[PDB]
Amino acid sequence: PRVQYRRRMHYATRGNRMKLVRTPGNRLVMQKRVKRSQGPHTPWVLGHKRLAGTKALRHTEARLASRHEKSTSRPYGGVLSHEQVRDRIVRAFLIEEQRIVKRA
Amino acid sequence: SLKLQARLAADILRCGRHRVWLDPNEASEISNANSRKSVRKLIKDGLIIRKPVKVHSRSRWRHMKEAKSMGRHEGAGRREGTREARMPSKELWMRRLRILRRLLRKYREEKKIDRHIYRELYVKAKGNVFRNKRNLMEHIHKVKNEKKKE
Amino acid sequence: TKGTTSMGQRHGRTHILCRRCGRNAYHVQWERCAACAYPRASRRRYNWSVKAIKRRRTGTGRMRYLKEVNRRIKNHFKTSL
Amino acid sequence: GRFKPLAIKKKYAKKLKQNRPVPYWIRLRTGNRIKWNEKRRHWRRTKLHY
RNA sequence: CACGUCCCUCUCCAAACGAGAGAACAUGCAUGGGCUGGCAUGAGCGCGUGGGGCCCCGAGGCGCUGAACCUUGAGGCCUCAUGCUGGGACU
RNA sequence: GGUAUCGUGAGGGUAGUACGAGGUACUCCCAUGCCGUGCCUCUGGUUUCUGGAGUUUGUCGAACGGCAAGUGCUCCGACGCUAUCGCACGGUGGUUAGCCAGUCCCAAGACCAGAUGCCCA
RNA sequence: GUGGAAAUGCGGCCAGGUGACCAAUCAAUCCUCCCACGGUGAGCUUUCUUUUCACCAUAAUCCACUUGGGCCUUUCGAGUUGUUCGGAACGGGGGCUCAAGAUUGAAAAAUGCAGUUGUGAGUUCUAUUAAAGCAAAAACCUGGGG
RNA sequence: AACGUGUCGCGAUGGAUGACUUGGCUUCCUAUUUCGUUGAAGAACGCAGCAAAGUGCGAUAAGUGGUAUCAAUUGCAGAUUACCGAAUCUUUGAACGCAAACGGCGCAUGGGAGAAAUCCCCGUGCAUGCCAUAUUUCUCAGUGUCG
RNA sequence: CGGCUCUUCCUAACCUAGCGGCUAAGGGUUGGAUUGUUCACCCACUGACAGGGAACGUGAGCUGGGUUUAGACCGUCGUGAGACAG
RNA sequence: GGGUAAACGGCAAGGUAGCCAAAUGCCUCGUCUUCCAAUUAGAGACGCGCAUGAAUGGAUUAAUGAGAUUCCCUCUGUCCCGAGUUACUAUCUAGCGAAACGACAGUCAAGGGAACGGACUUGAAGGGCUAAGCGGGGAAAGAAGACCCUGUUGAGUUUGACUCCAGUCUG
RNA sequence: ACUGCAGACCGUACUCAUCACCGCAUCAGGUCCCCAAGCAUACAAUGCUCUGGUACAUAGAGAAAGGUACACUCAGGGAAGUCGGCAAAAUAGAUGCGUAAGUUCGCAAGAAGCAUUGGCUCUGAGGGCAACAACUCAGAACUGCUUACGGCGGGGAAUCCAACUGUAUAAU
RNA sequence: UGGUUGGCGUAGCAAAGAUCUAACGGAACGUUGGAUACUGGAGCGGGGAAGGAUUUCGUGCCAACGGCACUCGUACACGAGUUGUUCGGAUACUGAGCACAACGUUACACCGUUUUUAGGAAAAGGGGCAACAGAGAACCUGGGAUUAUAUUCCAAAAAGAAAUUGCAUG
RNA sequence: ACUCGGGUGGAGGCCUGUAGCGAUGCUGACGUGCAAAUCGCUCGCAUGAUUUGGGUAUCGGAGCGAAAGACUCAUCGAACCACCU
Ligand SMILES: [Mg+2]
Ligand SMILES: [Mg+2]
Ligand SMILES: [Mg+2]
Ligand SMILES: [Mg+2]
Ligand SMILES: [Mg+2]
Ligand SMILES: [Mg+2]
Ligand SMILES: [Mg+2]
Ligand SMILES: [Mg+2]
Ligand SMILES: [Mg+2]
Ligand SMILES: [Mg+2]
Ligand SMILES: [Mg+2]
Ligand SMILES: [Mg+2]
Ligand SMILES: [Mg+2]
Ligand SMILES: [Mg+2]
Ligand SMILES: [Mg+2]
Ligand SMILES: [Mg+2]
Ligand SMILES: [Mg+2]
Ligand SMILES: [Mg+2]
Ligand SMILES: [Mg+2]
Ligand SMILES: [Mg+2]
Ligand SMILES: [Mg+2]
Ligand SMILES: [Mg+2]
Ligand SMILES: [Mg+2]
Ligand SMILES: [Mg+2]
Ligand SMILES: [Mg+2]
Ligand SMILES: [Mg+2]
Ligand SMILES: [Mg+2]
Ligand SMILES: [Mg+2]
Ligand SMILES: [Mg+2]
Ligand SMILES: [Mg+2]
Ligand SMILES: [Mg+2]
Ligand SMILES: [Mg+2]
Ligand SMILES: [Mg+2]
Ligand SMILES: [Mg+2]
Ligand SMILES: [Mg+2]
Ligand SMILES: [Mg+2]
Ligand SMILES: [Mg+2]
Ligand SMILES: [Mg+2]
Ligand SMILES: [Mg+2]
Ligand SMILES: [Mg+2]
Ligand SMILES: [Zn+2]
Repeated sequence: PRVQYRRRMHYATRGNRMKLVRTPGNRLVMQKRVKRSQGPHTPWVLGHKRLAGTKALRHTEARLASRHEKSTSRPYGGVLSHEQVRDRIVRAFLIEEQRIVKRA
Repeated sequence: SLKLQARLAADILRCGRHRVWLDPNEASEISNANSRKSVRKLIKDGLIIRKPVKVHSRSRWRHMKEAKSMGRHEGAGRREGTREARMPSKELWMRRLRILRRLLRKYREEKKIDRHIYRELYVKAKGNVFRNKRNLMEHIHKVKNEKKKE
Repeated sequence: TKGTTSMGQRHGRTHILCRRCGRNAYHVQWERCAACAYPRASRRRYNWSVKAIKRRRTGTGRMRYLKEVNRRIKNHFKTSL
Repeated sequence: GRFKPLAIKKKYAKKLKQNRPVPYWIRLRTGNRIKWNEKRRHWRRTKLHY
């Protein structure tokens, strides 16, 4: 069993990964291995971490995914880690409370 | 000149030309087999046959694979490779240390041994102060009876 | 290895056919023609090479319309109503 | 390889059906001059580099 | 056409090829045998590291076994034994 | 006139050399070196008798037998070829060491009426 | 819109993300290979050979649902083959979630094949030098706000 | 003898020569003589009953139409020649809707087929610059000038 | 240039031969260290280690060490590019 | 007029530290020592250095080097001194089939001569045709000598050659 | 959710190489990518093998000299050869020992240098998961050697130069 | 410039190990069987890029060509052959880059910037291009489907199973 | 005071050596060749200043050069084409 490419492209680049596959017909057949992307992340300046409620959908299928598959139902849900939201909810509240005090 | 059918037989026998067998004695009936469908009739009909792949036995090897188990063919003259190529030091260290880290981890789980001594030995296991499992197996026994006395 | 062994080193094309002249003179990397000077509107034409001016001047082709308008000037553009 | 602009395929297509022996009956005309095709091409010789 | 020479064919003291030497139904060729040599104890069956449950597995060893094989072929010997046996060119 | 055989030998080539020891200061000895001409009994070298054996990896299901490794590799190895690495041999006469002749080598375009055998339709 | 104490589950503009970027290694599957077993076919068969060889296949798509990581919660050790880590929350119990993966099944035995699983190995894919720090962008996504 | 040499006779190879010449060269002349955004020249691709090239032509494709002319064309088959008004004139090309190793892609307009509209084909327009004009006098911009 | 290789010829003869310096070209005239060499000088042998010619014998025989073009280095010369039979 | 040499350079100054017959030393194979039976070599010293020497860098350097060089051990056909075997060639055949070169040819000795003849003079040979070698000669072929010189010929480079032209700066 | 219709353009053969490209050629040269078995082995070295491919490289006969070789062997000597150890030979794997000067303390170093190594029948060691899996190392007897594949460093002492790896006159 | 020549049937056609056999074919090298080797997975393997562009395939042919031969050929002649909603490409990314426009410069645009002293929106920074190895990218197998194409062909039980885009439909 | 064992780890324009990139030697083959620069063995680098495809940019009184006047399509101390000629 030696295999050859089936899609018109023939280079071992990262976007052209292939999977060897024994078939029902007992052929051994290369198949395109999907170009998996890492999923949604909290922003790079906030340490760039993978989000919890969100799937690493390729945008090729992200359009067809349910909205909540790419988010949590929290404010900034598809954008920020829960701690990052809570950092703000505190920082919004506490900073305004000092400003409200600087009028006195 | 049935070179076409042999092209065809090889394709529909799903093999190489080397294996397909066109019957020498009936070249003419083979000779008028223009279509793959004609040749498939010749394949069931026995004029064309696929030969078995030429044998490549492992019996010499399996008999050798017995003797190697019994330590035959092992010594200095039979070794091309450096002792490290022939069996890596990193391979032994991993196995040695995965084994130690696991046994320390098995006792800590059943608490045959204190969560204290586990560091005491997890960290000595990493400095190969323990040659084997049963070296650590007895050290855990003797690092522990020292405690049993008090 | 500047000879036959470096002839194997040469693999590309400098020129593909031109959209105008049809010459294999379209430098694909500098998208222009060495012959017609295409895409420049005015076609390449040098007096130091009249063997080439002659080679591609009018009458070199069908003169597809020019035959029609020549016939007409000869006939005073005579016309049916 | 596979790649061809159709414009190149039309040209090799052009030269391909142009690559034919002269019709037999053309040689039998009065005042005929042609015998062999003087513009026969062979892929292994003249190259239509397109 | 005579005598004969030559070719084809066979042999080799000859030999790049020609030439040479020979043969020419001849132990000539062929196998076989015997011999002279070579190697070095065949295949095959029938003491032993230990091992496995009296036998089995066991490298090696022993015995038959100076055996087995090879020995004229770019061309050892023996007639020892059997086997197989002219055409063309030229004058 | 063929064919064949034995010879002739004009002409041409041409070679032996050195050292030492003995013996008695010539003769006479005896070895060797070199040269030369061979030869292969012996001794060495050479092996594609891939002869016989051993042996390594691959391989033939295995033993046997092989096979592949461009002769797999190691040992022995006849025939043969060959070595001053073996061995044999290297001669005279006449003239002035030379030189010539001979021995030695090619020898009739040296055209041999030398001989000879056979047949000469 | 909505469940959940939580991690989170289900149902114009603006900012962020995917795109998106590393040798290796480790691990999982993949694959190939080997072995064991079992079947099936073939082959060897002077002798020997419960034997040698071959084959024993499982597509995308979908549906139900172990390893690595992140996190929630609750009440000196932890950790790797390895240069770590911990009150800025370690470990333990329960939970969440991602990424692979497994198995259940649909496909799908009406196919393949020809007259079986499992087990081992390899492959596969998913720090260092640095005065070197190792593309962009559409598409798309999610949000904040409306 | 042989080879080789040489003469001659034939023959081959060769293609001179001579004759030929619908070609060239040179000179001279004539005129209602001078392309193109109304798409030129060039390039491409095509079109014949058998047609590769050349020529002719352009999906109306070795031609349509007008005219004269006549009985052919002619390899075979099958039932023209000459000129010029009407047209036809595919992809391109200054090339111009945007591109272009893409027979790609537009926007607008009308058509078509079609179809359970979306798709699909088609026509026409759609480059830039500049001049004119807004003839029922377009819409505007300027802390230009004023009012 | 040299060597190597091979042959050959000469003699104002080194050895050998015959004489008593003369005749004598017959046959022979070594192996090495240094250096491209020739040459020289050395070591050893030797009966001796003679001198020469052959297009300074011999490159479609070789070798290519010398000479040796372009590269480069040094010294000297040159303002420099560059020169040097260094 | 001043400054500058890790500007060009020198050794105005007179070669310092160093290092050498060195890839730099003519003389020269220097001299001494060491290496060998023997050494124009090498190493090590020496330094009247033709003509060493300091970022035209000096010296010294472990590691590195298909760098130069000397020697050593091992090793061997390098050699003494060649022999044998192989396989492909060559050789012979079937098929196929060039090229270079080509005035004409083509045995020598002497001679003379454009001063080293295959043609001439005088001698000496030589029947013809072959096959395989061979490499002496054919001053064999190769290319209008890359050397050298010439030409009121080139080009490249240089420059404080002549003539200039940009650039620069100044007015 | 579903269903209905529709889903247009061009590429698509073959090649990718000791005959399909470039090299005037079916030219021993050159030319990117992917898949890539078994055994020995450290191995993508090397040798060999199943599969897939080949059997295309003009052939024949025989085995002059001289050659070419990705062919060997050579007694005794051992570099005397030569300009020069050129070329050849030689070293060689692994293990255990041992390893000098000099040094920038990294090295030099695989320095150098000895040594053991086959076969066979055994032993020992080294793990997993619960309440069977490797295959290396080690040792031991017995026994064998013709020292018997492939592959695999020759070493040392010094001087010159350049510090090093690198680059670089394609074709002296 | 053409032709011809001697050399010459010569030099050679010696790199990569290799063929043998029978049967058949044929007018006389191929075909098949067997044997034998070779390649030896960094292959005289199976697919692609560039390049080539019909070499593909079948039948025939072997005049010429395949440096020997051919019955065979990548040669010759004739007839065939390449099938896509999903592969690749474009539609539809950006990149090193390029350059239209404008503007500027130039005796001259065939130059330069690449935004334009610049009113670039037609319903804050003009337009475009530039990657068949980058980004993007909805499809899989089975076939008894070919002489030659298949992730392209298959037919109502679509062998079938999907995903996907547009519109529309309940 | 921070040293001596042992492991770990996998560093380096590190080493041996494939592939690949070269190309030292034989001054080997060939040298009217397979080749208008090749063949053989040997050899050098082979984790890096590496090799390599595509694309793109820079050229003729110019380009580009770890610099050889090297390379710039078999052409380079000034490419090639045409022209003056
Ligand atoms: Mg060049
Ligand atoms: Mg290139
Ligand atoms: Mg093309
Ligand atoms: Mg006989
Ligand atoms: Mg599946
Ligand atoms: Mg036509
Ligand atoms: Mg346009
Ligand atoms: Mg001379
Ligand atoms: Mg000569
Ligand atoms: Mg000295
Ligand atoms: Mg100086
Ligand atoms: Mg270096
Ligand atoms: Mg001259
Ligand atoms: Mg003058
Ligand atoms: Mg002048
Ligand atoms: Mg294909
Ligand atoms: Mg390929
Ligand atoms: Mg070609
Ligand atoms: Mg291997
Ligand atoms: Mg290999
Ligand atoms: Mg010897
Ligand atoms: Mg020597
Ligand atoms: Mg010597
Ligand atoms: Mg000597
Ligand atoms: Mg050597
Ligand atoms: Mg030390
Ligand atoms: Mg250096
Ligand atoms: Mg060079
Ligand atoms: Mg011949
Ligand atoms: Mg093989
Ligand atoms: Mg074909
Ligand atoms: Mg054809
Ligand atoms: Mg850009
Ligand atoms: Mg684009
Ligand atoms: Mg891509
Ligand atoms: Mg696509
Ligand atoms: Mg196919
Ligand atoms: Mg390295
Ligand atoms: Mg090295
Ligand atoms: Mg220079
Ligand atoms: Zn053009």
